[PDB]
Amino acid sequence: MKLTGKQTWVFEHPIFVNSAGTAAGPKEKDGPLGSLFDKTYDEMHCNQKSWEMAERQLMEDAVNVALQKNNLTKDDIDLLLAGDLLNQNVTANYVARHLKIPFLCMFGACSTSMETVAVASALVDGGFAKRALAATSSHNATAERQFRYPTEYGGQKPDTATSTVTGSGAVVISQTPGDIQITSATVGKVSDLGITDPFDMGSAMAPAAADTIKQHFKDLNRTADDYDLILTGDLSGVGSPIVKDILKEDGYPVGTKHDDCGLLIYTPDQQVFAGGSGCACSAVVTYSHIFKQLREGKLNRVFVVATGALLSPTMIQQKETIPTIAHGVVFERA
Amino acid sequence: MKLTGKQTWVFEHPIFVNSAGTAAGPKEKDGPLGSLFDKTYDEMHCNQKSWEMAERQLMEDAVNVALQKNNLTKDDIDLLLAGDLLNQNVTANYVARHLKIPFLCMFGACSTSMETVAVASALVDGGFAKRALAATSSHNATAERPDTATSTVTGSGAVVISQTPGDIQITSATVGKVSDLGITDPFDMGSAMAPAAADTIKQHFKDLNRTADDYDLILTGDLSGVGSPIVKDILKEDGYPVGTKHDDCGLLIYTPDQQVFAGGSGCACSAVVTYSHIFKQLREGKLNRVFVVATGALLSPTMIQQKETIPTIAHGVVFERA
Repeated sequence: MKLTGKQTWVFEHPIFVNSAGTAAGPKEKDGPLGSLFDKTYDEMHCNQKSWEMAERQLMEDAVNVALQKNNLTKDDIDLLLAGDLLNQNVTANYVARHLKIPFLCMFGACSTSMETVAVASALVDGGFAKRALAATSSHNATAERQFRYPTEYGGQKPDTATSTVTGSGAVVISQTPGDIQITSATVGKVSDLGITDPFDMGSAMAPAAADTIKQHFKDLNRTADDYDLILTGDLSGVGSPIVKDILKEDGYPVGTKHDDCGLLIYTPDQQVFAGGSGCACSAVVTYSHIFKQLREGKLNRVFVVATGALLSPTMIQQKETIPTIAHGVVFERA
Repeated sequence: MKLTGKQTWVFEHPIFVNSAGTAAGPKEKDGPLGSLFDKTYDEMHCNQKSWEMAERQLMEDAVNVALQKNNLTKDDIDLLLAGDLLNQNVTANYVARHLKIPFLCMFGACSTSMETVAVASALVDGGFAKRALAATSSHNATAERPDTATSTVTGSGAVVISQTPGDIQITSATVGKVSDLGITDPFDMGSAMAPAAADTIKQHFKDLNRTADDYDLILTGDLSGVGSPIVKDILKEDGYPVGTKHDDCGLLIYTPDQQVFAGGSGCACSAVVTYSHIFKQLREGKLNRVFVVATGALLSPTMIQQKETIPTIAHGVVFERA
C-alpha cells in the first residue's frame, strides 16, 4: 500500500511539480521575498472594484502564470483543487467557474495550501487525473470583514496577533518529470489542547504541527536529520518556539532545521506583529522561495507543514475551544 | 487509467459500502421515510443547548451508528471526509476533533454528500486508506442564518467505505464542473442547479458510453419541484432523455402536506435519502444500478450584493447492488 504508518502517503509513481505561480499584494511586494513573486500590486485593490474581486484576481494570476510557464491551458487540466479562508469559498468557486475544470473544493483554514497539494498528488498517483492544479489565496481585507480586533473597546491588538497575507499560489502536478518532486504527504488529525483565546493562534496551532511532524517521522522511520528544512505554515513568532519545544520534548528535536513562512514573508519593520498568516502565507513562500532554493540546489529535501485554525465567532460565543490541524508534504530536488 | 472520459472515475479495485448511518429531525421522522432512519428526534434541539450543537449531535449519531453496524471503532478508520453547509465547517471540524481520525475537510454546498464519497472511494481505491468515513449534515435552523423556495433538511448521513465486500458497491463517480447560465435570483435554486445536474449526467453517459437505459434510477440531490422538470427537459433536449427513471431526494424526503414548499434541500437531503432508502432498495433487490447526483449552489449574500451570478455544481456516484 501507499499508506505508510498511521497518516502518511508515499506515492509509488514519481510525482512532480511542473510549474508554480504566485501573485501578492503591496506589503508582500516590499517584503524580503517581494522580488520573487510572479505578479505583484501596489494597491490592495489590485485594480479591482472590491476586496473580494481583488482576491479573485490574485488567484486568477497565480493560476494563469502557472499554466503559462508549462505551456498549458485550462483544457490541459483534469482536476482543480482549491480553497480559500472566506466562507462558502467564493474565490475558488468563481475562479473554477472560469476554468471549467472538474472542481473539488477543499478547505482546511490556512492548511488548505498543503491539503490541496496532498490530495492532488494522491489523485495523480492513483491515476484519477493526468494533470492536477492546486491553488489557494488570501487577502488581508477580505479576512478582516470576517474577523477583526474590536478596537471600539479601547483595548489594543496584542503582540500575539498576526496579519493575513495578501496573495495567492498555484501549482501544476503530474507524472511528467520536473525540477521538484513530491514524495510523501502526511494528513493531519484535529488537535485541541484547550486554547480558547482567539488571538493567540500560534500557541493554538503549535500542537497540531508538532503532532503531524512527529507522526510523519515515526511513519517513515525518519528524523530531523533526514531533512534540510522543516517549514511550518504560519506558527509565526509565538508558535515557532513552542513547536520546537514540543518536538524536543517528544524526542524529535528539529533544532535549527526549522523555519516559518510567516517569519520569512515579512520583515520586523513592516509592522506585522507576530508574523504572517493566511492560506496564501505558506503557499506564496513555498511556491516561490523554497521551490527556488530547491531548484538552485541550496536545498534537497524539505517538509512543508501548513497549519490552520478552525475557529468561528459563533463557536467562541458558546464557550467552545479552538480546534486546529496541520497537513504536510515533502518536496525534493528531482 | 482510472479516469475515463472527461470527468469520470472508474475504480479498478472493487469498492464497497460496509455500513451506513443516518439521523434526522422531527419533520423528517414524520415524513414518508421517517421509519427508515437509524436515529430521530421530536425536537429540533435534539436534546442540545443550541442549533449548532444539534447539528453536531446529528453527525455524531450518523457516524457512530455507521461504525457500530460494521463493528468498527474510530481507530479502524484511516481517513475522514466530511463537510457541512455552515461557514468554516464547524460541525465537521468539531466532530473530527472527537474522532481524531486524519481529517480532510470537504465542501461543495449540497453536493458535499457525493463529493466526500467520490474522493473517499478514490483514496481507498488508490490505496491511501484502508477504511474511509464520509459524512455530511444539515440543520434547518442553522441554514437560515414563493412557490420556488425550498426547506433545508435536518439530518445527517455517514458511510464507511473500503475494499472489504459488502451489499452495495461503488463502481464509478463523476466529478462535476461549475455551471452558470446567469441565474441571479437567490430563491430559485432548482432552476439554477438544474443545468449543473444535466451537465454532469450528460458527461457521465458520454464518458462511459451509457444511456438512461443502463440505470434503474437517476437520483438527483435537491432539484425539487422546480428543478426536476427542468433537468428532465435539458437531458431530453440533449439526446439523453431520463424519462421516468428520474427522481429527486427533495421530493422523497417529505410529503406535500408538511408545508415544505417546492421540496427538501441541504447537504443532509441527498445523504439521508440515499443511505437509508436507496441503499435499502438496492439490498432488497428492488434496484440494481443507481446514479446519485448531489447538486449544490455556491451563493453568498456578499456576492449577490455585487450583482454577481449564482454558480452551481453537481457530483455523481454510481451505487450498485454487489
